Amino acid sequence: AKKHLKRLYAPKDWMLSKLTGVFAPRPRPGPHKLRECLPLLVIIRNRLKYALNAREGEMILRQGLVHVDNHPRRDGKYPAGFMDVVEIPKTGDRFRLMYDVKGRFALVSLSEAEAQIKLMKVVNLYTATGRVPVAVTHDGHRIRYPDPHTSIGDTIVYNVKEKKCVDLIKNRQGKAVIVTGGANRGRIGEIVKVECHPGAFNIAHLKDASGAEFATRAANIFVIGKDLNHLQVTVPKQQGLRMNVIQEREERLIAAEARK
Amino acid sequence: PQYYHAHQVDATIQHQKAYQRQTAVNENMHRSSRKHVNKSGHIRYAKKIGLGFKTPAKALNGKYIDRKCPFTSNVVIRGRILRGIVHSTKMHRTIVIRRNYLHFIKKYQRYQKRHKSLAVHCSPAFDPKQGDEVVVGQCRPLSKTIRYNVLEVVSK
Amino acid sequence: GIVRSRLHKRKITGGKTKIHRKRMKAELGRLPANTRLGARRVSPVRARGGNFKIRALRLDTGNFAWASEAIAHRVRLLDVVYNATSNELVRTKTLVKNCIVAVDAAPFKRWYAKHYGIDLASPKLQREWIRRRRNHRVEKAIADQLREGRVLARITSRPGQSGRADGILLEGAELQFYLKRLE
Amino acid sequence: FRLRGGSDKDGFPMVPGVLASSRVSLLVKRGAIGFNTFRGYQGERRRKNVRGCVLASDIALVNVTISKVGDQPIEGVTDTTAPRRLGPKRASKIRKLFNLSRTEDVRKYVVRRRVVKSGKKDRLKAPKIQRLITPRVKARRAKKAKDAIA
RNA sequence: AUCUGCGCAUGGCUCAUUACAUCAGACGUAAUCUGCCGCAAAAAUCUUGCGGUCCGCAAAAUUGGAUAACUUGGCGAAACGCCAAGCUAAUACAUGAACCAACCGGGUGUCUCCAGAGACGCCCAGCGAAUGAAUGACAAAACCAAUGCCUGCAGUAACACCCAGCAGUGUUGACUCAAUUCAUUCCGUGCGAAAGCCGGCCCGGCGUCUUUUGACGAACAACUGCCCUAUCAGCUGGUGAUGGCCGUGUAGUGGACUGCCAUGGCGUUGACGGGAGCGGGGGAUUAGGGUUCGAUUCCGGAGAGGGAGCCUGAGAAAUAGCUACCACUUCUACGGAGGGCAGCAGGCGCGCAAAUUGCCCAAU
Ligand SMILES: NC[C@@H]1O[C@H](O[C@H]2[C@@H](O)[C@H](O[C@@H]3[C@@H](O)[C@H](N)C[C@H](N)[C@H]3O[C@H]3O[C@H](CO)[C@@H](O)[C@H](O)[C@H]3N)O[C@@H]2CO)[C@H](N)[C@@H](O)[C@@H]1O
Ligand SMILES: [Mg+2]
Ligand SMILES: [Mg+2]
Ligand SMILES: [Mg+2]
Ligand SMILES: [Mg+2]
Ligand SMILES: [Mg+2]
Ligand SMILES: [Mg+2]
Repeated sequence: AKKHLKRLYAPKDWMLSKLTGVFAPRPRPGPHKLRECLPLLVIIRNRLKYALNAREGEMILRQGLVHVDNHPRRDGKYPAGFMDVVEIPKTGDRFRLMYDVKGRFALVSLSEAEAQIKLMKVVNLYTATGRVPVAVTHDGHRIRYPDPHTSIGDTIVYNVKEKKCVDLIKNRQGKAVIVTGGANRGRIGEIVKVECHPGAFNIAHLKDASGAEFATRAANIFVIGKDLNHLQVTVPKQQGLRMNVIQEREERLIAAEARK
Repeated sequence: PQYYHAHQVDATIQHQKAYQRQTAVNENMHRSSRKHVNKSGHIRYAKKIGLGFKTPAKALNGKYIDRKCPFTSNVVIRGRILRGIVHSTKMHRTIVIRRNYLHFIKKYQRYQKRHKSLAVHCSPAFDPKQGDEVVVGQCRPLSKTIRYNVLEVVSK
Repeated sequence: GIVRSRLHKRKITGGKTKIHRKRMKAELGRLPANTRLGARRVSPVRARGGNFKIRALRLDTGNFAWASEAIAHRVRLLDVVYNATSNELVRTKTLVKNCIVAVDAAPFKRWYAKHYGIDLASPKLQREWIRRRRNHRVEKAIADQLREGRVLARITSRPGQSGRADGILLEGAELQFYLKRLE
Repeated sequence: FRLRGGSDKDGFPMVPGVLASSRVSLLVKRGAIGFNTFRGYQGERRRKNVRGCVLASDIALVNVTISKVGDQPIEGVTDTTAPRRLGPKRASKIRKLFNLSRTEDVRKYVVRRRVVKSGKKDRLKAPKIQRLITPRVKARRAKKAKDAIA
C-alpha cells in the first residue's frame, strides 16, 4: 500500500519544481486515475494562487469552499481530472479541467449554464441486480438507467445538478473527438476511420480542422460533439490546433519585441 | 412405457477410472434443447473462441471428452497468439512446439540462430505430425509448463 | 508454512532453483479437511480479504439434485461407495468432490408420488398430473434403486471449501459406468 | 471463603485452571490472567511465567471473597460498608433504580454528588445521561423510515 | 486519564542474497483478492406498550447484560510486569423493529361457474452464498384434436380481466461470465433505519452495516533480452522429473499437492555445475563502430544479527509485532527479567578510505 509520491515520480503536467521538497500530494483513489488527474491541492495552490503553501491550502478545502461537480470536496488529495467542473462560490469563479493542445491540464472559465453539464465517456456497460443496466464512466460514475442507445465508446451529457443524463453522443465516423492520451493529447479532430483489430487495440484515424491527419488508440479518443463547429463543450484557447514549433517560436519573439 | 432407455456407455472414450464427462452440459437430459445438441445424436458443449478461429469438425461432431481444450471447455484463449513447428508428440495430448528466430547482434552486424521450445496442450481435434506448423493461443496455466494451447494446424 | 510456489520445484532442465527470499503469506496452502460421514461439525477458516472458508468435518446430509426432474431434496448420506482417487478413501469413508455415495431416496419417492402422482388418488379435482406424465418417462435403473431404498449419487460440491455435501443423482451412462465397477 | 486469586514471592499470578504447584510457561493471549490488554498489540500472544492454581507454601498472597459470614465480627471488612462511587448513567438503568413509572421524567432522579472546595462557591456534578430519547430524537429516527421507503 | 475508531504493511536505511531468478519494454488475469476513496444500490426479519392466560386494544419501538479509566486492598528487588473486589459509559458487545409499504412468481386445497375459467384459503417467494436445471438468441398445401379472431378464414406482438407494450433485446475478439426464472438449504462463518452523533430555525451536516462496482493496489503467469567458465557434457526421474485423469489446497491458475497411469522433458543454438553481484533508468569516454562503470537520490526486487514459525488485519510470513532455537548480550535483592542502530546523531573495531550524541516542523 503506497501512500507517498516522490516529486520526481509525480506526473510532469502538474509542474511541481524538483527543488521544493521531496514529496508531492499522492491523489487518493476516487474518480480519476493517479497518473491522469490533478489533485485539489495543486489546483488551489499551484494553478490558482489562492494559497501560498499547503497550510493555507487546507484552510480553504477543509472549510468546504471548493466544489468539484456541485459537491464540496474537503480533500486536498481528491483526484480531479478531465471534464471535471470546479466551482468556488466565494470568489465566484468556476472552471473546467480540459487538456490544452500541448497536453497539459487547462482551467477553462465557465458561465453558469455551461457549468451545469459535464460530458462523460462510457467505459463499461453491465446489468446490475434487478435487471437494471448501468453504465460505467471514466469519472467513476455509475449511471443506472442510461439512454438505451448507449454503447461503450459513447459520450453521455450529464448535468451534475439535477442528476439526469440529458443527452447522448454516439461514437461513429461523423463525430469530433478530443484526444486524452498519447502524443496527440489535447488535440481535437473529426473521426476519419476506425480500424478494429479484434483482440488488440482499436486504432482511430482523425483529421484536424486544418486538415492535419493523426491517429491514436480508440480508447484515447473522447467524443465531444457532432462536428468541429457543434462542440458540446467549450475547449481551451488554441481549440485543439497544434501550431508548428518553428512558427510558434517566431511569434513569441515578435510579440516580445513588439511589447518593447 | 414408463422406462426411458438411456444411452449406453461409450467405452472408446471411457478409460480413465472416473467417468469422463463435460462439466458444461448434462449428458442425461431427456428432452434436451437444440442449444448444445450437435448433428448426430448426442449432447455436446462446443464454444466459439475469439479471433476468427473456426472450430474444427471434431469438437462439434466428435466423441472425445477433453477438459483443458479451447473449444470444449472453460479454457479461454487470450493474450498472445503465436506460431511454431511441431517438435515432439510423445506426450499424451501435449506437444512441444519449436519457435526458431534470428537474433541480431548490434556489434557484429550479423544474425544468430536461436530457438525457444514451448510445451503446448494439443486437443484431440488435432493430430499434428512432426514438422507441422501450428498456431497457438495463450491460456491459463494448465500444467507446470503448459501456457499455450493449439488453435489451428497447418499440415506438412 | 505449506507453500504453493515453484521455488522448490526443479527447472525443466533439471536444475535446482536457488532461493533468495523468505516464504510469503500470499503463497500459502493449508492442511486438508478430510471430510467424513458423521454428525455435522465445521470449523471456519479466515481466508484472504477476511472471507470465511468453512471446513467440513463429519458431514451427514446435503441437498441432492435429480437433474432430469430439475429438483433437489435435502436427504441423508448413507454410505460412501466408490472413489476414483483411491480405494483407501472409500474405506475411511471420506467425502470429497466426485465421490459416489448412497442417499436416502425417501424424499425422492415421496416427491414422485406428489408430482406425477405415481407411487411405488386423493385430489380428484386437480389432474394436472395428466397434463404431465405423457411425454415424460423415467429411466429404469433409477426406478429400481429408488424403490430398493438407496440411490447412488455423485458429490458435486467441495466440502473442505464450502462445508456442504451437495450432489447429483447418477443417471444415464454415468450410472451404468459405476454400476459395472462395483458389481 | 472463595479462593479466587493469588501471587507468588515474585509477583506472578495464580491462574485458575492449570492444576500445578509450580511456575509454568504459557503462551497466554491478551486479556488473559497473565497479560493485560493494553501492554500489547491486537494479535499479540506473549509468553509469561504464571503460577499454578494448586496452593502451596511458596505463596505470598491469596485473594478471597466471603460467600458466608461466620461468628466473630472482629475485622474491618464486615463491620462497615462503603458506597458505590457512581450512580447510573443510562436512562433506562436509572429508571429501574428508583422503580419509576414509564411516563415519569428521569432528569429529576439523578444523583447529586456535591463537590466542596474551601472558598469556591461549591457545586454539583451530575451525569450527562445516555439513551434518553427526546422528541427531537424521535423525529430523527422516524425520518429514516420515511426516507428509506421514499 | 482511559474505552472506541482508523494508522503503525507506508516512509527511511542497506545491497547480503540472487541467472527459464530479479529487472526492462510489452502483454495476460475470462485464474484472482482488493480496507481507505468515488459514483451507486437497498420493500428479508410478527418488534414494542397496556390489560387479562394464550388473546384483546394500541403504536414517533422510552431494549438488555458487561468492562475500562476510577476507588479499595495490594504482590514483586525489578520488568513497555501482575492479581482480586467494588462502580460506570458507547458509534464497544449483544438483541431487535408490526402496520404504514409495492410489483412479480411457484407449489397447492374448498367454492361460484362451463361442457375448462374465476374467487377464497394454506405453504413458499429479499441481497449475498452452495448445488441442480432453464435462458444468455437468430443468421407450396392436406387432414384430426385442442385454440385464435371472423358472420369459412379477412389481419395478425405476446397475455383469460386488474398493467389492452410495466424488457421478445447484458457484454465481450471470446465466457460455464453479467443478470433472470425454480428446485433445494444457508444455523454463524454474512445483511440495524448504528436503538448513533451534531447543527440551523420541519430541514441540513456527518457517522455506519450489507450489496455492487470504478479507482489506488496486491498476487500470479511469462513474449524478447542478459558477465565469465568445457582444467564443468550430460541434467532430471525411487522421495515429482515431462505429461494425463479424478480430487485436494489456494484469494485464484497450476506437480503446488495425495492416489493412479503413461515415459517423458532439457542439452554443443553450452543444458548441468562452478566464479563474479541487486536489475534498469542512467554516468565516464567516444568521428563511426565501441569500451567500461551503475552500493548510491527515481522505479522495481530483497533483507532487518542468522534460520524458522505465526497471530492480527483489507494488506505482513511484519521485525522501533509475537514464539522458538543457534551465536553473542544487558539488569538482578539469584527468585528472575530482558536485548536487536543495514532509522537519525553518535561509540568501538576494521581499514587506503567517509562528518554534529546539533536546531525545527517554517516549507515538502
Ligand atoms: N529436495 C527438495 C524436495 O524435498 C522432498 O523431500 C524432502 C522431505 O522428504 C524431506 O524434507 C524434510 C521435511 O519433510 C521436513 N518437514 C523438514 C526437514 N528439514 C526436511 O529434511 C531435509 O532438510 C534438512 C535441512 O536441509 C536436512 O537436514 C535433511 O537431511 C533433509 N532431508 O527430505 C527430502 C529432501 O531431502 C521431495 N523429495 C522433493 O519434493 C524434493 O526433493
Ligand atoms: Mg484501540
Ligand atoms: Mg552489468
Ligand atoms: Mg486439476
Ligand atoms: Mg529503493
Ligand atoms: Mg546460525
Ligand atoms: Mg547510523
